[PDB]
This record gives sequence, structure tokens and C-alpha cells, in this order.
Amino acid sequence: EKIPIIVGDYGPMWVYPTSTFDCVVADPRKGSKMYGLKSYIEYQLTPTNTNRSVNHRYKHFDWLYERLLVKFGSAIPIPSLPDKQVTGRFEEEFIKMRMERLQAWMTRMCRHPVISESEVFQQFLNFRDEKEWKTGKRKAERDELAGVMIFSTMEPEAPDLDLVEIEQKCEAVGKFTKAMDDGVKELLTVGQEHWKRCTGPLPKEYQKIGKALQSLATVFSSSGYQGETDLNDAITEAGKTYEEIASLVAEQPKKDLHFLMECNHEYKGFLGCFPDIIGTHKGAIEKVKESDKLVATSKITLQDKQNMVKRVSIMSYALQAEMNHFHSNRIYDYNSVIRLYLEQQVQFYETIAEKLRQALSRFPVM
Amino acid sequence: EKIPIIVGDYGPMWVYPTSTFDCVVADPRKGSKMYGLKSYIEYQLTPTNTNRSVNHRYKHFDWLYERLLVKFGSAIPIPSLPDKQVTGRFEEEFIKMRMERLQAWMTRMCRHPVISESEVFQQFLNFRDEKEWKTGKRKAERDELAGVMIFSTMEPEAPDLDLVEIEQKCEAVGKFTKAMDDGVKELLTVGQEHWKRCTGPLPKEYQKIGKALQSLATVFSSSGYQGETDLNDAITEAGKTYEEIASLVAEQPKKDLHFLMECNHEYKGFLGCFPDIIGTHKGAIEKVKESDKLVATSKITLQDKQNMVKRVSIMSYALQAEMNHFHSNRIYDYNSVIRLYLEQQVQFYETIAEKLRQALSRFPVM
Repeated sequence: EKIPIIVGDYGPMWVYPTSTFDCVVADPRKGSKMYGLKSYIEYQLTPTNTNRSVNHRYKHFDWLYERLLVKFGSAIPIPSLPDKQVTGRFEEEFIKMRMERLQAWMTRMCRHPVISESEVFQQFLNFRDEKEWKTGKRKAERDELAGVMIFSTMEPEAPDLDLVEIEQKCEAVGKFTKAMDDGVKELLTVGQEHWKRCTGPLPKEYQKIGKALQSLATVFSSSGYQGETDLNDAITEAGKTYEEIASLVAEQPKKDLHFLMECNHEYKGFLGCFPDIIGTHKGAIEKVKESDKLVATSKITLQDKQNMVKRVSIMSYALQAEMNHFHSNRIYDYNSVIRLYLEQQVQFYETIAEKLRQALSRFPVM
Repeated sequence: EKIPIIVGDYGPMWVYPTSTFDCVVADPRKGSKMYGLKSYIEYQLTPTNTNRSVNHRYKHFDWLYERLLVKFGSAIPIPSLPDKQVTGRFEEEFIKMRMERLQAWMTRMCRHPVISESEVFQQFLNFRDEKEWKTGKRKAERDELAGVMIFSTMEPEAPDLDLVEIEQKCEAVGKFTKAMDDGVKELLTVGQEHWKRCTGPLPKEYQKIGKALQSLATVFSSSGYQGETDLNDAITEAGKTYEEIASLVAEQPKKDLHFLMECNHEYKGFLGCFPDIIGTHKGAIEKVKESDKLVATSKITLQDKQNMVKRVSIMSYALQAEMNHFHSNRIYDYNSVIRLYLEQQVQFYETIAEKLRQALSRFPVM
């Protein structure tokens, strides 16, 4: 099973294929298994590498998830699959957001140099027989090259680093991830906090204003003063213009804030995984310090000792390999969502301004 | 003393001069009257009609106020002079807002067809000797043509109106003013409410955001990942950009909301003069209903009766005359402040947008 690690300017990294490939997930189908009124939803996965489509119910993705988690979980963070919700198994909204989350989940895997070209993931996609599948699902479940053993399939195209060099790279990752986790948890709180404020009390204000104005115009109109008519219209419109800004405001987070939040959630997810991934490397590095203590107590041999080293190094490269894939994608992701949030923001203010500028051009120069 | 009332399409109205004139008030001077460390502030009133300047301490305006109130108070609402404040007699802020309120107060009087061309108001302005003034202040205080008597100087260039027609115009004014008063009191509340929200909790938010972002960039920068540098700068700047929006926001009401509020206060003031002002007329109209009852009880004569009528009509024309001056100016005033508030609003949103659009363009492109 080929899992190579090469070095570079940025340091170790996986070998990214030259012939990249993604995958689409849509067309919420409906399929069946004698139970009466209990038909599970089925999605369609259309790879790009070969155009040959396939179907999969949510339960199969969960299955896929556990496999990937069990197989590489000790080295590669595995994207979280969405929760198992409010018993709303059948309408527009539900399938939509779920299919949205599955789409993003699939693309993550497809983009991963190591996962995307594994047997389990691959066979998960390209399969014809309704039984050619059962065979794979079976082969998958008996693959003992999982857990820590996955490192046994990795081949570093570089020298050894002592136990020392290993422990150090471990600490580093552990300090970055904890830091970024703490950092994203805030960005998430203020955002959720700002969100809650733009969809609630803020609109009501512009709503109270716009109404306050309109009632006043109504009062002037009862004045019964010769020589007026033009103003009460300008006023009344200003109010209605404000009411629309109330709507525009209360309906904006769904166009920008939302994406910024989602991106952060996805990442809070990757981060939540390091607590585990880091405890295993720590134990591994700690177990390699006893090498000397062991060799002297005549428990193992120098060859056994030297293996423990060349072996725990592979671990680092894999956790070096994984981070390098992380950072790579982190930098791309935040640069796109922020770029997106701002753009939407801009248009937002620009739009409001134009709305005011209109009600304005209704009041004479005097 | 000429105080004529003519009729028109809109009905009775004062005779507005053809050669209009305003007056400026600025340059907070400092005068002295041997008390030691007790020098009262003095303002400078520069009429436009003749360019000859004059000085006046606040105490003199109060004096002017009482005179105008005593003289025409039974027919013309007299703008309120600002309160007598927090014992902060000497700095930037205080004199500024006070001088602002005096300026607007003077312009109100200058714009009034009846007040502007009265002896007391006029002499208040154009006077040379430090004694030529004492003479006027003296002449003013002995003018018995005040209170109800002011109507004796009014000349209606129109026929007589009957008690019925009178009571009706009275009710009307009473219903409009009460209505508009109630209406402006709200516009004032939401505004004060919106104000308090833009100078407090709202900025703190954009402040928390901008900081949340900046801490996060700080965390990424500790990552120690080969292949990044450009993003943490874009992020950190976005935060600082938000902090500036916090300032911009918390500092906006002073540029628009403020004028809109002030205009409403001034008017809440005219309205508060309600009452008094339409229950001398109310009493007058009520006293004219007893005309018949009297003439029959042989208390007065038909000639006496017919006088009461032609006489209470003059009152209406003078009042009616007052409203027509009110509405006239009301329509101009609201059309200018609203026009002003919007314009400022527009620029506000336009500015914020431009600020975002900048942090946006810090975007790479990768």
C-alpha cells in the first residue's frame, strides 16, 4: 500500500497526485427495503475521474467514516460527519443542508492525497454490483493495517531523526493546534453573538424608526394646513425605506456571516481531533526514551533499539505530512472565506446607501 | 405700532417683509465687572442688515426673552432659551453648545415677521452707547402694550368673523398641536434610544470582532508552518479595520442624528406653548357666547355685543396668523433637517463600505 513522504522547502509533505479529482453529491433519490412507510433517502456520488455514478444512503457514509477513522485515525484528522438530528427525516430544508455538508465532506476526502487514493475510499465510489459492494465492505472490515499499524505502510524518502527531533515536532503541533483551537472558538463566539444581534434587536430598531416616521407624516397630513402635500410623502417613504433596511439587515448573515462561521466550525472539528492524535505520538516518543534503559537491562537489542527510532520517525513524517496538508489547506480556506465575507459586506453597505439615497431624493431643496 | 394681518389663499398671514434679514452670534468674548475671578462670557451679535456688531452676555438674552414673552406671549409662541446648567461656566464644550442654541434662537426671532421688526428686539441689536442701551432696557420695561393688549396694535385687512367660526378654528389648532406634540415626542424617544445604542454597545461589538480577528491572526503566526505569511497580515488588518468602524460608528450621531434631534426639541418647545396660548383665546370665545345672554339681561348693548365679536375675530387673525407662520416654517425646517440627516447617513454607509473594501483587497490571490 503506497504511502510515501518526500521532503521539500516547506519540509516533509505527502506526494500530491498530478491528476487531481473531485466528486459531486446531489439529486436526493429515494430507495427502498420493504418496511412500508420507512424509505431512507439516498444520495448520488458522481466522481469526475470517470463519470460513472453511484448511490449511497447516509448510513453508508457513516460506515465510510468509521472505516477511515479506524484506518488512518492515528495519523490523519478525519472530517466530522454531521450530527444525527431532530427526527426530521423528510423535507426540503433537512436534505438540503445535509447534502451540502456531505458535498463538502466528500470534497475534503477527494482532496486528500492519502485518503483519496486508498482502497476503502476508492471502492466506496466505483462499484457496480449490489454484491461487488458487500465484498468491499467485507474486505474493508478485515483490514488489520489500521490504528498505529498504518504507519507501517509509510515510506519516508529522507533520513532518520532521533527520538529528540521527534518529541520536538510533537510539542510544536500540540502547541499550534491548541492555540488555533482557542482562537477559532472566539471568532465563533463573537460571530454567533453578532449574528444573533443582526437577526433580532437591530432590525426591530430600524423598524421602530421607520414606523415612528410614518406615524408622524400621518399626523402632519391631518394638520389641514394650506400649502403642503409634498413633504408627508417624502417622510412616509423614508419610514418604509427604513423598514426595508430592517429586512435587508435581518437577512444578511445568511449571505456572508454564514460562510465565515461554517469554515470555522469545520476547522474547530479538525482541531478537536488532535487531542487523540497527539497522545499516541507522545506515548510513542516516551516509549522510545526507555530504549536505552531497556537495551542495558538486556530486554532488547541495539537493532531493536535502532528500529524503534527509525520507526517513530515515520510517525513524525506522517504527522509532519498531515500538518503540511493542514496548513496548506488552512491558508487557502481562510483566504477565500474572508475574501468572500468582505465582498458580501461591501455590497451590503453599498446597497443600504443606495436605498437611503433614494428616499433622500424625494425631499426638495426645500 | 404696525402689526397688520392680510388674507390669502392659505388664509390670514402676517405681512412678511421683502427685505429679509438674519443675524450671526459667535466669537465668545470675555468681559469684566470688578468681581475678581467672576468674568461672565459675552457673545457677539452681528446683524446682516447693517454689519454693525454688538456684544451681549447670556443674562441679556434672558432679559430679551422675558420682554418678548411679556409683550407678545399672549399671541406668539416664544422660543425657549436653554436651561441654566451644571455650573460649568467656562470651557470649550459649554460655550459651544450654548452659542449653538443662541444662534438658532436668534435666527428664529429674525425670521419672525412680527418679532423681528419690534422696537425691543430691534434696539436689542442696534445700540451704540453703553447708556443708549440702559435707555432702551428702561423704555422696554414700561411698555404697557403687552399681554392681551398686544392685540390692540393689530390691524386685520379683512371683515369680521362670528363666534362660531372662531371656536372652530380654536379646536382645530388645539387638535393639531396636541397631535404633533405627541408625534414628535416619539420621534425624540426612538432617536435618543438609537443614539444611546450607537455610542455604546454597538461599537463595543465591532471592537470585540476586530480584536477577536487580531488575536486569531496572532495565533496563526505562532503556527510555525512553512508557506504562509501573507494571510496573517490581511487578517490582522481586517480587525484593525473593524476597530476603526467601531470609532466611526460611535462618532456618527454628532453629525446627523444630532441635528434631527435638535430640530425636534425646538418644536417640542413651540408646542408646549399650547395651552396658555389657546385658553386665553378659549376664554375669549367663551366670553363671547354670553354676549346674547348679557344683552338680554340688559347688562350691555347690541353695540357692545357687536364689538366683542369684531374684537375676538382680531384675536383669531392674530392666532391664525401665528399658525400660518408656524406651518410655513415647519414645512421648511423638517424638509431641511431630514434632507440633512439622510445625506449624512448616505456618506456614512458609503464610507464604511470603502473601509471594508480596503481590508478586502488584502486578499491574495493566494
